[PDB]
Amino acid sequence: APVSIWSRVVQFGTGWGFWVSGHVFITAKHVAPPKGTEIFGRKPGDFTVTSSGDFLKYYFTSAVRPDIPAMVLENGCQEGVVASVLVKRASGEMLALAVRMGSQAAIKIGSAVVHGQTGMLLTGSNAKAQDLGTIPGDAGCPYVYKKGNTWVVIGVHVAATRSGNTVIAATHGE
Repeated sequence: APVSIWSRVVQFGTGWGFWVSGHVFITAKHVAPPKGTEIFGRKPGDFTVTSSGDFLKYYFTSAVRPDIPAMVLENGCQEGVVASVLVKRASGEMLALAVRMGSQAAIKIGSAVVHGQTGMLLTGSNAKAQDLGTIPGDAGCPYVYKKGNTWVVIGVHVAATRSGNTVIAATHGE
């Protein structure tokens, strides 16, 4: 009966994004298509767009996906929480990566300080040797966890370190 969580993750621009609800879609700003692109067969004027750092939210005034009930969105989680990154690949593969969430920490470079949260993959020290870490292009995939019985989404993937153990999620509530 209930909608799979994976079905909320869809391809978008040069990465992916997540239906929080029937009206709300989120992604990483740096993978999105240009301002004024028709998306999901919608014109500009059918939606409003808000962004904090590399977090990007579309709100469609008329629901795009009535089938999908609203999920609690949060601005990160308590540190130490084990969340999952729901990574889809263009091959079709779906990889849920366990990640221990670190501290809310904000850096690309100086004078362009974007905000998010780090975590370490629980996939081990040699995640990229195993084809079990992320790649750029997984950007936009969601980070989620289960608080009690309730599911909640906390951010979207932006990047990983060279040796892929540390990952970075963009956050906010909007």
